[PDB]
Amino acid sequence: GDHITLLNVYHAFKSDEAYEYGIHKWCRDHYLNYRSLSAADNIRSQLERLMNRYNLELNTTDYESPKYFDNIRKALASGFFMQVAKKRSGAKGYITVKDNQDVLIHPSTVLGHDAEWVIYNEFVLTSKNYIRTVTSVRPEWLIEIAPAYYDLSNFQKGDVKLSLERIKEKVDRLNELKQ
Amino acid sequence: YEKYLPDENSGKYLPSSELPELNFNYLASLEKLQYEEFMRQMNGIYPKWLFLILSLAKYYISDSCGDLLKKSLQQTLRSDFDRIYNFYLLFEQECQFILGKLKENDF
RNA sequence: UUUUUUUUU
Repeated sequence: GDHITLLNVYHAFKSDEAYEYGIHKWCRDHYLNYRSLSAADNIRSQLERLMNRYNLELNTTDYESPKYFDNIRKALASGFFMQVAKKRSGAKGYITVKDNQDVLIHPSTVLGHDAEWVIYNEFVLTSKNYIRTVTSVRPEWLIEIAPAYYDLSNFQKGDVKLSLERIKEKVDRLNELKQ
Repeated sequence: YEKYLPDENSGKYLPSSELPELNFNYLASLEKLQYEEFMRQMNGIYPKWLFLILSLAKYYISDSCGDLLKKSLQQTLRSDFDRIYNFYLLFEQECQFILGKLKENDF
């Protein structure tokens, strides 16, 4: 998770400790942009005011609970299910679920290990076709959240994505079969 | 079968048996039983995933690429038994795709 | 190895 990392960054910036150090000094000690962080605080305040205005509950769970990161990831998939990449089975590089394009992971991404299923935030073209800001996800969650987009009927014939997506489907159906 | 104890015409009989009752093809494939392993692999590709797994494991035990094929079968068919066969592939060759074979189990 | 723009005291 890159998103989780961002959450850690903001949570550390808004921490009492960072205020006891020198906030701006603390930002200039941890290689962070103060302008971006304060702008983020502002935007967050605005969005919070709007959520309170249109009556959306501010809810959270304990870090002790193992379903914390999972909840966050799921909520991420709720809005970014159309932007999902799958690593080539037994090869190099990734490929997008949407429009089926060959892609790679941006060098600034935290994930050092090969997670075969990822949700991304930005699509960027430079030296190569790069995917920026990602977070590992389970295909099960994707099927659960957006069944409308992840019905097998929607996607082109037997390609790397569909081949193991259908395996995940076989899995799901076996799970249902055993109950 | 009454016509003869066994040569090509019997293969034609097995061919008609395969072209159209899966047992009718599997029996002829049994009497026919590396090219046979390839045709049997095509039969597994047609898919009784368990029986096909038996045909494949027999094809390997008769190979690391074949172990990759059985790992693909684990990726398709079906988990602890897959971990056991993966243990067999691991003992057979402790070398770097084995972690991917473990990945099918994915506690 | 590769962030153009903007996103309410």
